Amino acid sequence: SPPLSIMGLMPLTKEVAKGSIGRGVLPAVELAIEQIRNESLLRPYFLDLRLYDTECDNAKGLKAFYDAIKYGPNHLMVFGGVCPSVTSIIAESLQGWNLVQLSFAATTPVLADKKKYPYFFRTVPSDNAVNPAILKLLKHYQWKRVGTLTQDVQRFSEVRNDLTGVLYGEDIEISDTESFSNDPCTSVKKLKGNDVRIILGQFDQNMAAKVFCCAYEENMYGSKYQWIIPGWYEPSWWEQSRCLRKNLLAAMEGYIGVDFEPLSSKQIKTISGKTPQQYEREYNNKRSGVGPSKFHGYAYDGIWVIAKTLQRAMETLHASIQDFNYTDHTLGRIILNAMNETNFFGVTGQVVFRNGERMGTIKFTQFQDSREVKVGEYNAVADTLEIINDTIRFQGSEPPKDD
Amino acid sequence: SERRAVYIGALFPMSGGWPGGQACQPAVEMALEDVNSRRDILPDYELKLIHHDSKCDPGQATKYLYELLYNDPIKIILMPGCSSVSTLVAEAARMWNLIVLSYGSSSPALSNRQRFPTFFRTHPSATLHNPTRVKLFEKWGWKKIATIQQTTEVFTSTLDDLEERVKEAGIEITFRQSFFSDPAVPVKNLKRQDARIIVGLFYETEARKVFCEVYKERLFGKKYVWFLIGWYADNWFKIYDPSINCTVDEMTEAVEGHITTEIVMLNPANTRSISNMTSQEFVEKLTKRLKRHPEETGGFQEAPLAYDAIWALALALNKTSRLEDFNYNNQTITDQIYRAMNSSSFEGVSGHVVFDASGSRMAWTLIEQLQGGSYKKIGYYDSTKDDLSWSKTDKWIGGSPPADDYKDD
Ligand SMILES: *[C@@H]1O[C@H](CO[C@@H]2O[C@@H](C)[C@@H](O)[C@@H](O)[C@@H]2O)[C@@H](O[C@@H]2O[C@H](CO)[C@@H](O[C@H]3O[C@H](CO[C@H]4O[C@H](CO)[C@@H](O)[C@H](O)[C@@H]4O)[C@@H](O)[C@H](O[C@H]4O[C@H](CO)[C@@H](O)[C@H](O)[C@@H]4O)[C@@H]3O)[C@H](O)[C@H]2NC(C)=O)[C@H](O)[C@H]1NC(C)=O
Ligand SMILES: *[C@@H]1O[C@H](CO[C@@H]2O[C@@H](C)[C@@H](O)[C@@H](O)[C@@H]2O)[C@@H](O[C@@H]2O[C@H](CO)[C@@H](O[C@H]3O[C@H](CO)[C@@H](O)[C@H](O)[C@@H]3O)[C@H](O)[C@H]2NC(C)=O)[C@H](O)[C@H]1NC(C)=O
Ligand SMILES: *[C@@H]1O[C@H](CO)[C@@H](O)[C@H](O)[C@H]1NC(C)=O
Repeated sequence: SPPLSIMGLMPLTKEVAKGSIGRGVLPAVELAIEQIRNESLLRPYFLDLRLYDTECDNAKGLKAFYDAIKYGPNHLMVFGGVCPSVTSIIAESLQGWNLVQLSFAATTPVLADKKKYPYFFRTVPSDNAVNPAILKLLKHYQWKRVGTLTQDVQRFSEVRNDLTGVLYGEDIEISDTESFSNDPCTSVKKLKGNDVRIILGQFDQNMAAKVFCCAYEENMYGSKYQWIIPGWYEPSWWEQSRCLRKNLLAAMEGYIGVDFEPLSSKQIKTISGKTPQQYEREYNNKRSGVGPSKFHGYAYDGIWVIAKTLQRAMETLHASIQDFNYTDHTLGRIILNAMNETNFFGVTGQVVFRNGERMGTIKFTQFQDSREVKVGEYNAVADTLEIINDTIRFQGSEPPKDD
Repeated sequence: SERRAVYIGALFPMSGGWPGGQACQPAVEMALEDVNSRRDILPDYELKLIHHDSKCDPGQATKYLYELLYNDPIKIILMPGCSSVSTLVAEAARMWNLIVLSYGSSSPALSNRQRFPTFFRTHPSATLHNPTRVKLFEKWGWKKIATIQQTTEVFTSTLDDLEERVKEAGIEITFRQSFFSDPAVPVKNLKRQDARIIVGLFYETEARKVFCEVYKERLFGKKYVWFLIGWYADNWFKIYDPSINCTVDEMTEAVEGHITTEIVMLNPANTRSISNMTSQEFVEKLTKRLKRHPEETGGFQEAPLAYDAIWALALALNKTSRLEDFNYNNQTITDQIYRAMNSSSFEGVSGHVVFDASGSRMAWTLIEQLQGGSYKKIGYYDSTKDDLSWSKTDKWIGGSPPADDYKDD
C-alpha cells in the first residue's frame, strides 16, 4: 500500500485564534479520509495526509512549509491555507516545487489572480463571490439605482472594487459611493442627502452596529430602505454609544445578509452516497467536544477533490508517481489539469472550478425581529436566484423603490 | 593560522521590476576581493558569497530563500535587493536568527522594527526626500503645501511620513489628491483649490500625463512650484508617448522651474574611502568587469550601495570577531552583529554610511531645478547634521520664489 502524500497546512494550535478553523474541520477531514480508504478508491495507493501547524504567522507558516519539504515525505499537493497573508506567501511560491494547492477556508479575492497564483485552487467561494449574487437580487427586485457604504479596510475595499466590474454593462447605477474609517455617520448623512434607497454595505461587525445607529438617527430605515450587508457576522452580534438597543433593532429590521452557503440544502446523495444532512449528522457526532466550523463542508469536499484529482492523474500516467519529487514539472501539470476537470456533487453543492475559483452557492438572509433568517440562495454555476416564498418581507405594500 | 570561510546568502534581481543585480553582483564580488585582500579587517576569516537570481519576484525568491537556508554551508547573513524580496526575507529571517542586509530597497514600510527586527539597508528609505522637502519649504518661507500622488503603497507611505514631518516644522498639508492611472481630476482640483506649492509623487509614464494636464490647466508659471523625485530619464518630458495630447514644446513649458530631490548614491567629492578608492575609480573599476556598457546594465547607479553593504558587514563582523559557531537556533551571535551593524560609521564609495534606529541608511540628497529644459544642481542636504550646501544657482520668474498664499498676486 504505497502513500500518496499531501501537505496539510493549517493553524492547529489552541493558542492561535484561527486554530479553531483548523481543528473544527479535522473531524470532517477524518470522515472523508476514512471513507476513501474503506472504499479503496485510490487502490493500490492510500491518501497520506501529513499535518503541519502554520500558526497563522508569516515567518512560522513559511518555516512550517519549508520544514515539511525538507523533513516530510514527498508531498504531491498542498491542502489548506486559511490565513490570508501566509496563504499568499505559500500560494505565490507553489510552482517552485510543482505543488498544486487546494484551500478550504482562504476567502481573500487576491488569490484569484492566476498570474500571481497559477497553482492555487479553493473549494470555498471568495469574499467577491457575493457580488454576482447581489446583482441577481437587484435585477429580481427591479433595483436599478444603488448607493455603497464601505469601511476603508482592504477586506471591504476589495469587495467594493469588484462590484464596479460586476455592475458594468447592467442596468444598475451606483449613484453614491461613500467610505469611512472609524465613524460611518458622516457617510450615512451624505447617502440620506443623495436620496439613496438601496445600500450595498461592506464593513465589519463592530462597524455594522454604528452604521445602523446612524441609520436610525437619519431615519434611513423602514418601508423605503433596503440595506444589503455581510452575512458572516456572529449571531447576536448587535447585543455584544448614543443609540438604544430597541432603536438599533428598528434600523436593522429587514436588512439582507449575503455570505457563502456552508452546506447544500438539496436532500440529494453526494459523491460519498450521503445527502448533506446525513454528512452533517456524521460530522456533529465525530467532532465531539471540538467546536463546529462553517468551513467543515468545504474541507470535506476538499478531500474528495484531492482523491478524484489523484485518480485522474493515475489514469493519465497509465494512459502512457513514486519518483515525483517537486522537480517533476510534468506531474504537477498533470495534477493541475486533473483538478481543472473537477465536477461532482458534494456536501457544499456541485464542486466545480472556474480558473481555480469555486463556482458555489451564496446564502441570502434577512434580519427578522430577533435574528437572521434564510430568504434565498444564488447558484453561481447556473447564475440563478431562488427566493424562498413566504420568508422575505417588506414593511410596505411593495418592496422599496430605488428613488 | 587557518582562515575560516564565513558565508553570505544573497539574492540578485537579474530581471523583473528592478534588475539591480546586473551591476550589484560584480560590485559585491569586487568588495569581497577588497575586504579579503586586506589583512586588517577579517585576518582570521574569509568572506564568501552564495547567491541566486530572485528575478525581483517574492514567489521566485521564496524558492531560493529555502535553498539558502536548508543547504550547507550555514549562512551568517542574508542579502536581498528588491523591496518586495526584502519584505519577504526580512520578515521570515527571525526564524533562523539571521541579519538581513539589503543593498537595493527603498520602500518606507521596510523601516518597521516590529515586522523586520534584524533588517539593515545601505539603500535609504524613500522618506529621505521628506527632510530635504521640509528644509526647502523652511528656506523659501512656505507653510501651505498641496500633495499629489499616484496610487502605490510606496507613495502613500512617503506622503504619510511627510505629514508627521511638516507638523514638526509648523507647516501644514492643504490638499491631498490621488490617481491610479489618469491624473485629470486631481490636477483640475489643484487649480480649483488655488494650490501653489505642490509635491507630486509618481513614476515616469504618469509624470508625462501629470505635466500634460498641468499645461492644459496652466498649472505652471510664476505662481507655482512643483516638487518631484529626481529619478526620471534625461529628457523625460520630451519622450514620445501617444497617450498624451500635449507637444514637446508644451511640456518643456509646463516643467520649467520645478524642483527635484534625489538620493546621493555616489560621493560627488574626490575623497578616498575605506577601500582607498575614489568615487570615480570605483566607476572605472566597475565598468571593466561588466560584459555590457553602464547604460545597458541595470542597477549601475545603485552599485556603490552593494559595494558599501559588503564593507558594512565586514566591519561589523570585524567588531564582533567565534563566527564559525553560528547556528540558526541561536540569538547570541546575531544580537552581537546587530549591535555592531547598528553602530556602523565609516566612509564608503556612496558616502558616509550610518543607519537610523529602523536600520535605514542616512545619506545626502541632491537638490536640482529644471532651468531651460535642463536640470541644474542647486544644492545638497544632510538630514542628520542639518546642513544645506547652497549653490546660488536657483532662478525664478519674479526674481525670487513665489508664495503659497493668494497674498502676493
Ligand atoms: C591610497 O591611494 C593611493 C593609490 O595610488 C594609486 O592608485 C591605485 C588605484 C593604483 O592605481 C595604484 O597603482 C596607485 O599607487 C596611494 O598613494 C600612493 O602610494 C605610494 C605610497 O607612498 C606613493 O608611491 C611612491 O611614493 C614615494 C615618492 O613618490 C613621489 O612621486 C610622485 C609622482 O610620481 C610625487 O607626486 C610624490 O609627491 C613623491 O615625490 C616613493 O619614495 C615610494 O617609492 C619607494 O621607495 C623605495 C626606494 O628605495 C622603494 O624601496 C619602495 O618601493 C618605496 O615604495 C613610492 O613608490 C604614491 O606616489 C602615492 N600616490 C598618490 C596619488 O598619492 C596611497 O598610499 C594608498 N593608501 C594605502 C595603500 O593605504
Ligand atoms: C480547464 O477547464 C475548462 C472547463 O472545462 C469544462 O468544465 C469542467 C467542469 C469539465 O466538465 C470539463 O470536462 C469541461 O470541458 C476548460 O475549458 C472548456 O473546455 C472545453 C474544451 O475541451 C470547451 O468545450 C467546448 O465543447 C464544444 C466544442 O465544440 C462546444 O459545445 C463548446 O462551445 C466548447 O467550445 C469549453 O468551452 C471550455 N470552457 C470554458 C468555460 O471556457 C479548459 O480547457 C480546461 N483546461 C485543461 C483541461 O487543461
Ligand atoms: C578591525 O578591528 C580591529 C580590532 O581592534 C581594528 O584594530 C581595526 O582597525 C579594524 N579595521 C578597520 C578597517 O577599521
